[PDB]
Amino acid sequence: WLGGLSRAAFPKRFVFGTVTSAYQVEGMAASGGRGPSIWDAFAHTPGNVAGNQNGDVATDQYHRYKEDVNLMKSLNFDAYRFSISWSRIFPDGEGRVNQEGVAYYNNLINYLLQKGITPYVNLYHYDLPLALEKKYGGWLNAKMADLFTEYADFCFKTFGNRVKHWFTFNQPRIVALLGYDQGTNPPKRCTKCAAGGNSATEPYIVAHNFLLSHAAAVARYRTKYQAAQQGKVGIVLDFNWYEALSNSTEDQAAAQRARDFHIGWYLDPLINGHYPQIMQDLVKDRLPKFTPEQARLVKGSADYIGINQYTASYMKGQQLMQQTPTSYSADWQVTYVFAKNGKPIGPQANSNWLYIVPWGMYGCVNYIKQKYGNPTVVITENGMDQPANLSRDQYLRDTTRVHFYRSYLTQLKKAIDEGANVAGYFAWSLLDNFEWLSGYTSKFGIVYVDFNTLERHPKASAYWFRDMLKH
Ligand SMILES: OC[C@H]1O[C@@H](O[C@@H]2[C@@H](O)[C@H](O)O[C@H](CO)[C@H]2O)[C@H](O)[C@@H](O)[C@@H]1O
Ligand SMILES: [Zn+2]
Repeated sequence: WLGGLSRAAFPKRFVFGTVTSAYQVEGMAASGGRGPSIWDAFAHTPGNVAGNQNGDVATDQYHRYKEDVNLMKSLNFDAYRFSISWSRIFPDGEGRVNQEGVAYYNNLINYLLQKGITPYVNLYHYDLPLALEKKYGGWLNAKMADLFTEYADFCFKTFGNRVKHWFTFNQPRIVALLGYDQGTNPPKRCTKCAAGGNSATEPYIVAHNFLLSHAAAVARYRTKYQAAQQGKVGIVLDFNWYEALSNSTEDQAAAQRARDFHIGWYLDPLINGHYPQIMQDLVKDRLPKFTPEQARLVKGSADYIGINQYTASYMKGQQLMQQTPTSYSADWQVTYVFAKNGKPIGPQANSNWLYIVPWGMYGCVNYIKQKYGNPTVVITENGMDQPANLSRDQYLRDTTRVHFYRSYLTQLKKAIDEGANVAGYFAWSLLDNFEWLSGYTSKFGIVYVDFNTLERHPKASAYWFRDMLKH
């Protein structure tokens, strides 16, 4: 049932935790003085989210955080990854501070420390203050570095004496892709989109600014707060594994382009101070250039790399063509493939994009180890969802999720046993929550949340964790 897994099976002092994010669990979207984010607007627009749901109440952790902390402690977790709502601190993203908001995260951090749980804090998780979107054009504007840096500065000043583990951003790739390529996330921009946009150029502008913003914030931390606070700052990048369909040159090349356009996009700048060669070759003048000083500032600017790992795909190649630019996605010139040798790569969870493929966990960790000089990596997210409409009892009986973590974790142990620098592992998610476009129709939590009463009940997987992590 534990499949031989336990704390003894991982390096001494390895960190185990669970994850949530502000908008997804806090609730009190329009109270305690909080200002609206782009997701509030988006979520309140009919047709944007399943069943027209939003995060107004969510799991209402804003009121039940202490219950939740007690829960995670009794599950034997060492750490908790959560995010800070920019607009809860700065209703307008700049200027006036919301004291009540500060009070909240103060109370949360203190209670966590009081109960022996280590805070791992994200500064940003999709929730850009609406006011900044309307006034500056959001991440399309280089001015975001200043704005984000001032925001980071206040956090370091205000919680830095107790928070020692920071993350700046969360999956800037999904922002760029879904927000500016496909236009399915706020600000819903893309070539054909009603809000305007350009899927061939904007995705790259956005990513560049994320990187610059990250570097600026880390520069500020390192020059102003690090000495006294002795903290760390990393960044969270999603990485789904890409496997060559066959052993042909063509297919091997494809899988690697996919890797480079997926994770290299951000890792090459962060580790090597430049975008991947292939991207420079293919995207050309649509890819912004880093000035030498910007590159020098970007390179080395992450104390650890958070990887959000979920799934894996087969990749098929093809002769590279000279093409009219249309989209960041089309720039890869690769073909996604379903099965190999007539077998599917793995079964699917509730989410159509989530294929259960344990060995992809190993692919990713190992690849970053081999290709990037083995930097310190943290698995910042890993888990799967159940569908909506099951009975309470069916949720609590998540045998599939139990098998998911046992397998994935076994694969993580294999990569680690082979010398990979993984410092920690975080399960997404602690609670069933607001799953963006899917609203409340997708359940990722190891703890069940009844969205009528908001009661918590731990699932089998919660108990599986409690067993596996006992001291
Ligand atoms: O999917 C649940 C949580 O996952 C995280 O982003 C996901 C990516 O890791 C994955 O590659 O793609 C899916 C769908 O495109 C993303 O949701 C986020 O950190 C969480 O906010 C999200 O709920
Ligand atoms: Zn409440």
